[PDB]
Amino acid sequence: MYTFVVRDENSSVYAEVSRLLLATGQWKRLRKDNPRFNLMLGERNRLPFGRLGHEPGLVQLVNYYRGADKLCRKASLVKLIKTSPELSESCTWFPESYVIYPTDEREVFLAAYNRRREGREGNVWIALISSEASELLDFIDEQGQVHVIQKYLEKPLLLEPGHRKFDIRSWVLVDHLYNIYLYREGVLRTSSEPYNSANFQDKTCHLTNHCIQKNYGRYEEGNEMFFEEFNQYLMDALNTTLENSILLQIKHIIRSCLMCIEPAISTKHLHYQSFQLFGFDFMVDEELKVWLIEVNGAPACAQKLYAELCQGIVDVAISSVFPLATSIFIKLHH
Amino acid sequence: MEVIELNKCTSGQSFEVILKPPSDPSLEEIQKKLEAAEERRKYQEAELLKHLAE
Amino acid sequence: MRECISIHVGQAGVQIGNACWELYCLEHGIQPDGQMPSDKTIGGGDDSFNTFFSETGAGKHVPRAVFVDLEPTVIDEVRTGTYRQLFHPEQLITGKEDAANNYARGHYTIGKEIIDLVLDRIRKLADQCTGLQGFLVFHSFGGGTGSGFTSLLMERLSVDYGKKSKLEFSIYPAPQVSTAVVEPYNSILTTHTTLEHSDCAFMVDNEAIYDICRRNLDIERPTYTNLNRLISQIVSSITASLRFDGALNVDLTEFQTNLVPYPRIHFPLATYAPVISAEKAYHEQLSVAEITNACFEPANQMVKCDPRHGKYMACCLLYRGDVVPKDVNAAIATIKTKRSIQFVDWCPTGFKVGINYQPPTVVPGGDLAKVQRAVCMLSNTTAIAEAWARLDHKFDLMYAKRAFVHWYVGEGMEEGEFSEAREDMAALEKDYEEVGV
Amino acid sequence: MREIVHIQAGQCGNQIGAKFWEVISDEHGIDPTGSYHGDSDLQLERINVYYNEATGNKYVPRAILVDLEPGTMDSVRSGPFGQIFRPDNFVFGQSGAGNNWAKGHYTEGAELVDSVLDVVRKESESCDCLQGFQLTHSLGGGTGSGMGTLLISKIREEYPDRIMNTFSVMPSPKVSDTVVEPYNATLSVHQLVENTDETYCIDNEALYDICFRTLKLTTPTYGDLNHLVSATMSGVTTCLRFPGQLNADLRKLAVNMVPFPRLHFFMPGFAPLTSRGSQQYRALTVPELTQQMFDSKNMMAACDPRHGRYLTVAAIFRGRMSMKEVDEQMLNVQNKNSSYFVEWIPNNVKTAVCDIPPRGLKMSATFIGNSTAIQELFKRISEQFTAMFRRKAFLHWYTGEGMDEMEFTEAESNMNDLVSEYQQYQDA
Ligand SMILES: Nc1nc2c(ncn2[C@@H]2O[C@H](COP(=O)(O)OP(=O)(O)OP(=O)(O)O)[C@@H](O)[C@H]2O)c(=O)[nH]1
Ligand SMILES: Nc1nc2c(ncn2[C@@H]2O[C@H](COP(=O)(O)OP(=O)(O)O)[C@@H](O)[C@H]2O)c(=O)[nH]1
Ligand SMILES: CN[C@H]1CCc2cc(OC)c(OC)c(OC)c2-c2ccc(OC)c(=O)cc21
Ligand SMILES: [Ca+2]
Ligand SMILES: [Mg+2]
Ligand SMILES: [Mg+2]
Repeated sequence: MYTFVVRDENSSVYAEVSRLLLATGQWKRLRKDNPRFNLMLGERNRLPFGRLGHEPGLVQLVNYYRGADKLCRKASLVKLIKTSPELSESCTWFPESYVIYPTDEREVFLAAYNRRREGREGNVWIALISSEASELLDFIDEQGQVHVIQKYLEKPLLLEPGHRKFDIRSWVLVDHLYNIYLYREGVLRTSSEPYNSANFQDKTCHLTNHCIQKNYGRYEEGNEMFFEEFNQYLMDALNTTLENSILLQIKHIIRSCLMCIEPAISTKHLHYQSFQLFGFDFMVDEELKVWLIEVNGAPACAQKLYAELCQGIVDVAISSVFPLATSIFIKLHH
Repeated sequence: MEVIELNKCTSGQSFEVILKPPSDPSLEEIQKKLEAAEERRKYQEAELLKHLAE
Repeated sequence: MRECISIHVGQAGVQIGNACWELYCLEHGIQPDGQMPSDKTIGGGDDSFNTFFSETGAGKHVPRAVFVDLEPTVIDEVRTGTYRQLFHPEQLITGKEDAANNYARGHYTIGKEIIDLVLDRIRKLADQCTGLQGFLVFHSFGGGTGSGFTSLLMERLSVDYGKKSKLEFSIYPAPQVSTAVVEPYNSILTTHTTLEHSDCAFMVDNEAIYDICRRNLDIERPTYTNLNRLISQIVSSITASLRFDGALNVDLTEFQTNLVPYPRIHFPLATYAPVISAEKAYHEQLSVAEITNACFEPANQMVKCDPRHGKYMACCLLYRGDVVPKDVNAAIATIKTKRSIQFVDWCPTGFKVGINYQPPTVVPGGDLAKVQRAVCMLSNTTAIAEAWARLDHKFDLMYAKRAFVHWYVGEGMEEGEFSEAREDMAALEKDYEEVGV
Repeated sequence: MREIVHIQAGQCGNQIGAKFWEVISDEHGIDPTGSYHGDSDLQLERINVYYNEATGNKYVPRAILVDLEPGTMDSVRSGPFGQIFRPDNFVFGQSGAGNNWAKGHYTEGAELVDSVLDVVRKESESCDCLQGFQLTHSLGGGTGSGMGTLLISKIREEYPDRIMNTFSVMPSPKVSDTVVEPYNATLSVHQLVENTDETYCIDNEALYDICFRTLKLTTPTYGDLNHLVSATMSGVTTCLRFPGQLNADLRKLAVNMVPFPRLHFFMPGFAPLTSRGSQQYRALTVPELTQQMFDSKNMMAACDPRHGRYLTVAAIFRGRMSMKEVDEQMLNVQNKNSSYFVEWIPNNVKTAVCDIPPRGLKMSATFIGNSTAIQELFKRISEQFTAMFRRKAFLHWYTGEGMDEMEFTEAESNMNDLVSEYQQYQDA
C-alpha cells in the first residue's frame, strides 16, 4: 500500500491521476500536511523541494522538476535560449525575442528593428500584437510587468476551408530516469475567424488561445482538430504527412530543450526523484517550418484525451517507481 | 583560468584559480536574564508549596 | 605561531572530540601517553602542531582541549580510555545531572551552576597561550547540554575574549540516529542565541553521515563510532591548515575571510571524497578529476541539499595526498562546463585550493580504506538553507499546539523566547533567499 | 542519575511489587537470599539503579513495603523472594482500610504516612544521585489508592524536583472486589493528574481479557493477571536496568513522552503474550513482534487505539536480533498507519534494543503508548461513578470518615476535564 498527497486541487490532470491511483486499491490518499508519503502531487507555487527525500523508509517522488520553471516562464526561456551554447544564438526554430523590463535588452532590440526598417520588409511584433515599436514600448510600463517582445509570424500555415490560424499543443512526460516521452496525440487549437494581415487589432483571428475565443465550434468540436484529421488534411491539400512535415521538427525542439536543462534539473543521484508533464506550444508557417512559442509547467489536457494520458502518467512515471502487485508514448532517444 | 598567489613548501602547496571576476550582550546583562529565570523557577516552586500547604 | 583551544560540549561533542584527537595524534605521530619521537625541541616550541598541542618538561604533548558534560558517564570513558594519560584531569569537567534533552535546563538551570568553573579551566589553558586566536566548539544541536550550555558559553566567551574567533562544529539532528522528540526546539533555540557569537559554523547532518556509512562503507546499521570516525576525517581536513605548514587557512580569521562574506550566513557546506570501505577487496584508486567531481554530488555532502538550486559565495578545495595544481585546474575546467555552478554577482567565480602532500591517515582497524588522494570542499552555498527550512517546519508543527513547551517554561524560560528564536530563523531563511535568487 | 526508590502500597501493590522484584532479581542473577550468581558482567553494571550494595557481598532492593493491614506483607515475607527485602522497610498498620479511599488518605493512612516517609528519607540519603520514585498500587481499594496518593503528595513536598512514576492498576466490574471501586479510582485519578510525571495504566479488564481470550485460561486468578504485570514492568524498566545504546533515565522519558503535563497516562503492551508455566517453543520473527505489540489484544489498558491518536510511542525490543529489521518494521507500522500518529509531533515513535532477553523468551517487545484513546478508560470509570453518585449511594462510608460530597463533585469534574482534554488532541 503506497501513499500519496494532493497539494493542488485546481489541477485538472492530477485530479484524474489521484482517482486512478485510488481505484487500483493499492494507493491511499493522505492529508495535505502528512509527511509520510511515497508520492507528492504538488502545488504550482512555492513547492517545498527542500523537505523531500528526508523520510527514512520511504522512496519519495514528486510530479515537478525543481528548476524546470527556467524553461516554463516566457522571460526565462529567452535568457536560456540566448545563453546556452546548445541553442545560442541564431536559433532556427525560435522567433527573435527580447527581454523588456518596466521602470533589460531594449537598446539592442531597436538595432534589429532599424535593420527591419532599412531593409524594407515585415515588422510585426507580439508582446498584445503591436504595429510599431514606440507605440507599445510604453505598454510594458502600462501593465507594470516584465514581458517579452517576440517576432510575430506574419506568414503562417492556413487551414482550408476557412483561411484559419492554429497552434499545436504536444504533451511531454519526463520520468525519474529522464526518459523523454512524447504523447502520440496532440491538439490543434484553431481560430474560426479568417486570418487578416492588413490590420492587427481584432482579437478573434490573431490570438490562437482556447479561452479567449468562445464562430466557436463551427468546423470541429470546441475549435480542436486532432492528429488523424490534420494528417489527412496535409495528405490531401499538401501531399505530405504530419510526421515528415511537422512532427520531426517538434521532436527535435522538445529533445533540444530538455537535454539542455538536464544537468540542472536531473534527480538521478538525488535523495528524492522527480517526474513532470510539460505542454509544448508550436506554430507552423507557410513553408511548413515549426516554431516554439511556449512551454507549460502545469498544462491542462484536452477533454477527449484525459483518460488515456492520465493512465499513461500512472503507467510510466508512477508505476515504474512504485510497482503494482502497446505504449501511448514515443520515446525521444538521446 | 588564471592561477594566482601560488605558494609552495615541503608539506604541500596552495593557490587561487579565478574563472570570472564579479559583475553582543554584557557580563551583567547575561547574569540578569539568568537570575530572572531563577526567580521565575522559585516563584513556580513557591506556588507549588502554597498549593501543597492548602 | 598562534594557539587554538578546542571545546567539546555534551555527549556528541565529547565523543567526536575523542575521534578527532585520536586522529590528530596518529597524524602528528603523537603516542597515547603523549610522547612525540619526531619532535626535537623538548618541552616547548612554536611549530604548526603547537597550535593544537602544548608541551611539558617530560616531553609530553597535551591537547589544548576542554571536555564538558553535565553528566559523568561519557567523559568517564575518556578518563579511563586508551588516551587517559594524554589529557589533564582539569581539562575534563563533569556535572552530576544532565539537561534531560531540554535547552532551558542546560542553559538556565544547570548552566548557571557550572559556567564559572568551565571558564576558569578555559582561562587555565588560555594563560598557557603566547597568542590566542580563538576557539573551536564541538556540540550537538539536539541535546540539552549541546544546545543549552553551548549557547551560554558562546555568550560568555564573547565577553571574556572579544578579539578572538569562534568556530563551530555542529551536529544537526536526524530521526535515524537516536533522536529525542524535542530536538527541533533545542536546535532553533541554540541557533538564535549563538548566531551573533559564531564566526564560522560547520553543520554535520547525522542523516548524511548515516547514509555515507551505509552506501560507501557497507555498514547496515552505523554506530556512533562509525559516524564519528568519518566526521573526524572531515574535521581533520578542515583543521589541517592550522596544524601543518601551508599558506591557505593558516589562522581562524582566514576562515571568515575566505568562506564568510556575510556574517549571519556563516554555514559552509562540507563535501568529502572519497569514502572507501576497508573490507573492499578490489579498489580502483580514484584520480584528481574523479574526486573533485564527487565534490558536487549531493550524496557526498555533510548536509543533503541541492547546490544547483542556489548560489555560491565562496569555495575552498582542500586536498590530501598525491595532488598537483595542473591536475586540479584541469579537473575544475571540465567540471565548470558540465555542472551548474552559479556564483553571486558580487563575488568572483573561483576556487581557493590548498594541497597537503601527506595522504589522509586512517585509524588502524577502522572502516575507511587508505587512499592515495582525498579532498574536502568547503563551499558557502545558499542551498544549505534547505536544512533550516526542514528544521523550522518541524518547529512550527509542534509549537502551533504548544507541545512540550511546559518543560522549557518550568526551567525559568519565558514562552516569548520560542517565537523570538523562530522570528530570527524566519529572518535567516529570508537572508538566504535574497542572496540565493 | 542512577538510583530509583521503589514503594509498594496495599494488597495489589505488594502482590505485583513482589512479582516485579522476583522477575528482575532473576534477570540480574540474584538468588532468594541476596547473593549474586550470574555469568555476565552486564547483569551488574547498572544494578545500583534498583539495588543497594550491602557489604557481604549482598544486594538489597531499594524497596519500601507499605500496608494498613499486616496480611499481604506476611505473605510477601514468607513468599519466594521475601527474605531479600530490608526488614526495616516493612511499614505496616493493623486496622486496614476496608476498601475506603478516605481511610487511606485522611484517617488510618495519615497515622502511618510519617513512618513510611522516614524509611523513604533513609533510602534517599544513601543514593549518590536519586532520579526518582516508583509506586506500585491499585486505585480500587483503600491503602494503595488512598494512602498511596497521600504518599505521592507528601513525597512531592519533600522532593519537588524528583520524578514521580506509578504503576497504577485500574478497577473493573469483571475483576471486582467491592462496589465502591469507581469512587476510589476517581478520587485517585484526581491526585495522579496533579502529582505524577508518568503513570502506567494497568487495566484489570484488559488483563482478564488477555487471560481469557488469548492465554486460554477459563477462570484466571490474580496470579495470572500478575504474571502479565511483572513481564510488562520488566519490559518498561529494561533501559534503566541494562547498559545499552542509550543513557536512559526517568526524566528524559518524561520530557519526550509527555507533551502536556496532565496527559501522562500510558497504555502498556507486551509481545508475545504468554501463560505462566507454558513454554514458548516457536520463536517470533521481528515483523511478528512489531505487529503484536501494536495490536489492541496485547494492550494492558482496555482501550482501542484505533479510536484515538498516538501522541508519543516508546518501544523496547529484547533479545539477539537484527537492528536493521527492527528499524525497518518500526518505520513500516508508522508509514502504513500514519493517520493514527499525530502529524504535529514529528518522529513521535522511538525504539530501543537490549541484547539480554527476559526469562523463557528468545525475543520480546514492550510497548509504551501515550494515546488519546486512554480517555475510554476514564470515561468508563466516570460512568460507573455517576451511576452511584447521582443517588449518593455508598457515600456514608466516606462521609463517616470526614469527607464531604463536594470533594466527590470536584474529583468527578477534574476527571471529566482530563477526558475532554484528550478529546481536544484527538481531532485538532
Ligand atoms: N554524530 C554523532 N551524533 C551524536 C553523538 N552523540 C549524540 N549525538 C546526536 O546528538 C543528539 C543528542 O544530543 P546529545 O549530545 O546526546 O545530548 P547532550 O548534549 O549530552 O545533552 P543532554 O540532553 O544533557 O544529554 C542526537 O541527535 C544524537 O543523534 C555522537 O557521538 N556522534
Ligand atoms: N491485577 C491485580 N489486581 C488486584 C490484585 N489484588 C487486588 N486487585 C485489585 O485492586 C482493587 C482492590 O485493591 P486492594 O489493593 O486489594 O486494596 P488495598 O489493599 O486497600 O490497597 C480491586 O480493583 C482489585 O481488582 C492483584 O494481585 N492483581
Ligand atoms: C532515544 N532517546 C530516548 C531517551 C528517553 C527514553 C528513556 C527510556 O527509559 C526509561 C525509554 O524506554 C522506556 C525510552 O523509550 C525507548 C526513552 C525514549 C523515550 C521516548 C521518546 O519519545 C517518543 C524519545 O523521544 C526518546 C527516547
Ligand atoms: Ca617542540
Ligand atoms: Mg547527555
Ligand atoms: Mg483487597
